[PDB]
Amino acid sequence: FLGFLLGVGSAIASGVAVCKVLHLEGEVNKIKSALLSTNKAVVSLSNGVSVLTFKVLDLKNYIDKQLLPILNNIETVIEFQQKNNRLLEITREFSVNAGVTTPVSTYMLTNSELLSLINDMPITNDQKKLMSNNVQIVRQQSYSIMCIIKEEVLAYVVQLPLYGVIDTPCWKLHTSPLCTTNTKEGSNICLTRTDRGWYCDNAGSVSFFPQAETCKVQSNRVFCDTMNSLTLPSEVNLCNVDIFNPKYDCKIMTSKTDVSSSVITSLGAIVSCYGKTKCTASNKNRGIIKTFSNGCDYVSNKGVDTVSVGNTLYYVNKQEGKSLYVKGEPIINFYDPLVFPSDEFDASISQVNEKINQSLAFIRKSDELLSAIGGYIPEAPRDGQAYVRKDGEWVLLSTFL
Amino acid sequence: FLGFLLGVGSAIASGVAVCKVLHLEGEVNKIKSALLSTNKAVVSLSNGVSVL
Amino acid sequence: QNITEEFYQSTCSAVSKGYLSALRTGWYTSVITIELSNIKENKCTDAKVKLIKQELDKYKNAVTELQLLMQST
Amino acid sequence: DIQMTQSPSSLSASVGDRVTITCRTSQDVRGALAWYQQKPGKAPKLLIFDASSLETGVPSRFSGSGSGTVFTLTISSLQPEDFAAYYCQQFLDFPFTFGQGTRLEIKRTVAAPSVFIFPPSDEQLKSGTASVVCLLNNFYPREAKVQWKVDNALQSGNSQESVTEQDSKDSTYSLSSTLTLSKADYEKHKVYACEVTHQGLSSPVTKSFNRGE
Amino acid sequence: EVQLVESGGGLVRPGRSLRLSCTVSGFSFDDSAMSWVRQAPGKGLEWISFIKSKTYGGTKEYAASVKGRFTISRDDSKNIAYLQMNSLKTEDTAVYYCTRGAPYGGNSDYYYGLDVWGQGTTVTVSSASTKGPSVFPLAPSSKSTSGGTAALGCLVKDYFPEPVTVSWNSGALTSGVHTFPAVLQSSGLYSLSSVVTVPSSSLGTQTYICNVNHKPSNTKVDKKVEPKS
Ligand SMILES: *[C@@H]1O[C@H](CO)[C@@H](O[C@@H]2O[C@H](CO)[C@@H](O[C@@H]3O[C@H](CO)[C@@H](O)[C@H](O[C@H]4O[C@H](CO)[C@@H](O)[C@H](O)[C@@H]4O)[C@@H]3O)[C@H](O)[C@H]2NC(C)=O)[C@H](O)[C@H]1NC(C)=O
Repeated sequence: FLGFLLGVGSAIASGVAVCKVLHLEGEVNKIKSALLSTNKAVVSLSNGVSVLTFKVLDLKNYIDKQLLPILNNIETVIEFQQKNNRLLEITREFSVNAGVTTPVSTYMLTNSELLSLINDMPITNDQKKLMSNNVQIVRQQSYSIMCIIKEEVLAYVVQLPLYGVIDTPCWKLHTSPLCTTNTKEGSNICLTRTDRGWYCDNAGSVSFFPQAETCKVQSNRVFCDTMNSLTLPSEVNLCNVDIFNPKYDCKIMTSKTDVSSSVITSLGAIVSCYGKTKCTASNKNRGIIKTFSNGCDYVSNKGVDTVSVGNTLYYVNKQEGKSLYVKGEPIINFYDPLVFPSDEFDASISQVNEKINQSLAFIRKSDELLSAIGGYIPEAPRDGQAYVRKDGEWVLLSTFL
Repeated sequence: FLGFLLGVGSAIASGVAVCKVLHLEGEVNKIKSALLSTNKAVVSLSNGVSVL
Repeated sequence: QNITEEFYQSTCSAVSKGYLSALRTGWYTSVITIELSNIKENKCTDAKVKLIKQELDKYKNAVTELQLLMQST
Repeated sequence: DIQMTQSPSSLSASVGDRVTITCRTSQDVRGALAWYQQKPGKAPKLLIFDASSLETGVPSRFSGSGSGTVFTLTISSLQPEDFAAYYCQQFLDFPFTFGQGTRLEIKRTVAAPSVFIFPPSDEQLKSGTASVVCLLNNFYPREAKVQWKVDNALQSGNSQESVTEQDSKDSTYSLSSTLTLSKADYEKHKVYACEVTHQGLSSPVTKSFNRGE
Repeated sequence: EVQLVESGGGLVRPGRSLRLSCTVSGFSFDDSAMSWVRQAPGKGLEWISFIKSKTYGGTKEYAASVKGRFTISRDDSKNIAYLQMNSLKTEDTAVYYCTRGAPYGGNSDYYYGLDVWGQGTTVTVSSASTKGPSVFPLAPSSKSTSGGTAALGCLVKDYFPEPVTVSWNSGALTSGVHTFPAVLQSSGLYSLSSVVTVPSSSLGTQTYICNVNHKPSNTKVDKKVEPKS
């Protein structure tokens, strides 16, 4: 929702940095000589940076050794195909994706090879455990930049993620429009929290991810990306328990579009049922168990299987957990619909209150000057004769006598 | 254009529900015993919902 | 584990607490290599040689396509 | 009201066995069945709601199934903690009537009871009443039949039984049947007998005494 | 955190009145619905009453067994739920539990179970007065003790109300002791028996004394059990 407030970064900028280093003369030979004995090695390049190195396929020691003397049984044909197919598929994946592929496919790096790279990675055992149990997610957060094909090796860099922040508390915020419930059509006003998305504690502050679609979830673990995040103060959490706190100005979005919708949460469902829309919450055995009244309400997944709003049927998540309903007056009722700023996107609580004070200011001040600025006498008619003051008008003085 | 006015839903919620039902004990054996003869069958799970 | 959730009627919102972090903070680069063989041409009309020859053609065309791809970063 | 009927009322099983309790209803409750666990004296605990949905904090060995009229509660691998009482409850409409209940006991090898009889004390006879006590000590299973015979005439409507809980060490029961008579009625006859019938004994044992010895 | 404490039980004459009070602490009382379920001694669970939340009216639903006699109510101002018991019978003697009805969602007028349970309060309805017990020995025979292992005991008769503590030899004898549960007699008074198995060879020599302590009447009785004649 607030994804526009994020910055713009270059993702593979690090890998490309290593990539251009391999273009230098002799740099590839250091790797070829390091991997001449074993299949995995550590190489410190010219710029001093140390990188892991891996040889996954050796067609040289096959074509030049097992295949060349015949060219100088049928099984040898199939054996070649099995050895060559990977080189073909790696080629195909590159030739489409313009040299940069993500996620890293199994052809580019098998699970055994990826677990080997994680095992030799220079980080803690906790990170090794995390990356080893969630290799599918690590693949989705990794890149494969094709570098060089120099005499006589093929090379591509696999840009792997480093999880510097682990085991800190996270929480996901879901929001939905909060409108009034009048009978007239255009008479309602609406308000919605825009800060929805993922939040995680990080270095005494909070990392906020407005595009929760980019954060991947496995069990209760959340793999987010700091590149598309925001570093907010710790006080941001107050917006959930006290939206009108002065120490943090919570962001909202105003409108007049009272449409009915539903937001499926992790353990329940929010239903904003406005207008003549019929919204229900149903159970797979009992049937309809709740008919929502006009307004924004909530229903937990404890015993509910479906939630229907209008012509839309949502299936709620059947995850195990305790859901608590916190009572409270909808804050939209705290506003007067006659001075409510209805065109606000990048807004906040204080911006709306200040536009209301400003809109209210001009009326009380215009009345404070104009009412009454007619308590004074105007200018007499500007003709030749003189005019005296009588009642509310300028009487011709010549009438005396 | 008005895509922001839309709600937020979980797409795979139903399939994942059936998935969590399939983790239960004996649930897989009912399927393996049902398909021991033919390749296609209709099976009613523990919660009564019938699935292909 | 032990996951909770709260719904605030005052703001029409919900918070799903009880998750653990796994933030990607930095990058790590590793080099994967595939050693190739410098074969100039299939220097050689029975049944098995036809298959091995066109498979070598697949290999050479693959390295040629990778050479064209390498021409940009 | 909607009729609830649990089967069986009593169930004997060992640790690690797989047990299944059944709850039959009179109508289609639309999957509004609840399973509760009540240990003796303590408050019941909600185990299963809807049809198969598990309450938070309930182990994975508890399974709920069934639909319409027949509902089944299943315990996969029994543990010493699961031996208690289990009740089903309907939640279609009011009243939310409860089930019959199912006592879950520990299975043991058959043990014949030790039969004893105690005549009324002289201290009690001076007050006006007389209580003859028959004791069945340390037996299994629970079911046992006790008949009082006064001058070889079977009595009914004067005995009052009381049974102990399953022993936490040897898993045997103990029963005490008290025959209450008046001092005049007690001093009218001479032979008092307690006939015990139980599975472990091939023939019913009759322990008796005579007024005086 | 979540707690239901029912109070107000005890002794009450048949035909009198008694008001039970269930105090809720740990969650919002106004949003939740309360129910009363009792359990008679020796019998299963019996559903009694149910009061809905304020959101769904104030509808009190009773069971057939107590409809017209019992009345459920609630005071949201002090987070409490009452059960007014009028025209009490002897069958109403039971343990009364206070429960919370679980809505099918976060808030719904359809309930799937009884979420929270109180620990219960005991209600005894009997016309009988406070009375100490009479202890009589269940002595064996001095001529033909059977089996090698013999049993002897004490009969604690005619006392009110429950319960009594029975020990053997001031706490020294513990193995093989079975103090049976109390049984309510036709007179309205309780009566139990406490037996013990001892070797037959110790009957003529060893002294066995049962100690009965009855707190409601402050009665301590030590009865020595020895065989007849
Ligand atoms: C989330 O955290 C909870 C704790 O907050 C924790 O789950 C706990 O697991 C333990 C595992 O043993 C549970 O302990 C038992 O649960 C059974 C379930 O019926 C109870 O019957 C047990 O009670 C016994 O206590 C009596 C005392 O006299 C015994 O006589 C009798 O035999 C009873 O059986 C015992 O409590 C515990 O209940 C849960 N608690 C909760 C709140 O779930 C776990 O870390 C996380 N949950 C999960 C599902 O992983």
